[PDB]
Amino acid sequence: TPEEPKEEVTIKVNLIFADGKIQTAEFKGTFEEATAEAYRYAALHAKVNGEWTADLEDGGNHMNIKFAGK
Amino acid sequence: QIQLVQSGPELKKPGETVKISCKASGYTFTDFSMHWVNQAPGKGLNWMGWVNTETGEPTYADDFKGRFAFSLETSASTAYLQINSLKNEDTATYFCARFLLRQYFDVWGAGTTVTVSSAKTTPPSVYPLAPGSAAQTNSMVTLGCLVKGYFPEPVTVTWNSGSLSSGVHTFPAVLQSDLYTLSSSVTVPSSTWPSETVTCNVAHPASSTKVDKKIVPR
Amino acid sequence: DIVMSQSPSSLAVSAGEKVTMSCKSSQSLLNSRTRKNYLAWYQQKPGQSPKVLIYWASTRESGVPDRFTGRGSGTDFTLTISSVQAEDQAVYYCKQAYIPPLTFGAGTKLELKRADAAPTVSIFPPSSEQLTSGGASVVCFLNNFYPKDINVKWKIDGSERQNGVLNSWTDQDSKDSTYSMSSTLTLTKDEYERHNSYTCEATHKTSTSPIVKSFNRNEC
Amino acid sequence: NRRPQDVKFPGGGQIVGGVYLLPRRGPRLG
Repeated sequence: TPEEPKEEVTIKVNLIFADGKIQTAEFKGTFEEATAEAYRYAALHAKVNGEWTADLEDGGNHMNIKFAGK
Repeated sequence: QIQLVQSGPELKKPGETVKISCKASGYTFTDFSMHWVNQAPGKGLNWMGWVNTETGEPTYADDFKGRFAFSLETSASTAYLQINSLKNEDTATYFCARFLLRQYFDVWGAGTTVTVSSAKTTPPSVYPLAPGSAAQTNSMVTLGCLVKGYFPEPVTVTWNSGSLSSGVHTFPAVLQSDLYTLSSSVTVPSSTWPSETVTCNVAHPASSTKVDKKIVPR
Repeated sequence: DIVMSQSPSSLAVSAGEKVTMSCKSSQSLLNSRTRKNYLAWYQQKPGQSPKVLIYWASTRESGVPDRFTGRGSGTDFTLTISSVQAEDQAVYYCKQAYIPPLTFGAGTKLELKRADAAPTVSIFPPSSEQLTSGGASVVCFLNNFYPKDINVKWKIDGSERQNGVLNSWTDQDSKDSTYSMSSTLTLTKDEYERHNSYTCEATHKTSTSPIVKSFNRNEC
Repeated sequence: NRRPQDVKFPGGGQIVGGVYLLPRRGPRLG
């Protein structure tokens, strides 16, 4: 155990598609690695749902993600 | 059918040893490597290791080296998972899965859930929750059943011996002062109650008890 | 040791929509020779054991909907359940078996979304049996509601009680995809009979006014 | 892991680990 302080957290996320649908998701882990883990997922999706954008909030904690579509 | 049948729930105190089993039925217990996976309460699964069912040779993972022992009784198409000097951390449930050369588990067993603790086994008092002397009718009545004050965590619950499965909500156990509590509710048509009878079959494999409380009106 | 990382953790999608899960590995899981990737997808419902879905990172196990699809290779794999249904609620795991020890991701929970339902509340007084032994517990059943978030309260003769109540919640229903919670108020018979009205209040997203089930001991 | 203490080369029957496999072209003990 690397020890020394630095916890984990929950990143609430809205997945809003161009098609008008909505999916939810949570990414748990270390702030940096999770917010990223998230971007990654979002990226991983834009693959078939269009480029993505976002409006972070709650200090990056809560996150919304629109997928431009195609 | 191809299937694996494990031993019952076990409750041992810290330091005590335990041996759970995995009976192999449906195939040739000597053609596939049998593995043992564990799941800490609320956690994910973890590969412990595996026994060669043709050589006996057991391979163990590091996280589970020392204190754990795989073996088998070839003559009985059975494999055994032993754990010595038990710790509270060791509490969880253990599975045993048949493994293929295609590298995956095509068949598991219900898993044996062992719970380490100092508390003593105690039967679960079971009480019938029937709608008191009130409420209209709305042609839909919700019955109850309250299991309580027992220990060794697992206490499976069903209604009318399983015949009643729809509309059933059996809630998770809940520990308070070394004693758990669990409720379960059925919701049958008014027309079927008190017309036909409804009883909750509740078992507790440790106190070796079992109660079939029939729910009667008030 | 090959380290498996699954994304996301939880994931809520409505029935009919196709969901997508990712599973990355510490290193390559491709056997250059057999030319096969050793990653399998397991689905495990509440209380059950795991259930193999896909192996060889792509090949779908026998007896499985073409709805579940496994793509990937090397370190980047993903599971895609097309047209999602309530019968799919579980935790999905990807296990690598390329090189021991075998490893699983942390699991990705797949919940389902639906129309906000109002909880149907029921109340039950202490049974003759229990009372028979100086014990009294009142139970309320907030059943089949949505979303899963809900708050409960207990009042003994208009007064609010906090001590003695134990709460439980159930996993999403394998049928309606709703939720059920159970609150039970325990106390002594020496207490229960000193007070008359017992009522539990459920406050849900489907309203500003709580659902209120009550009974009066001087009438049972 | 086979059985006589050593760590690599013969074997092939009841295997655990895809990297150890080779394409179907032999009998063995499993």
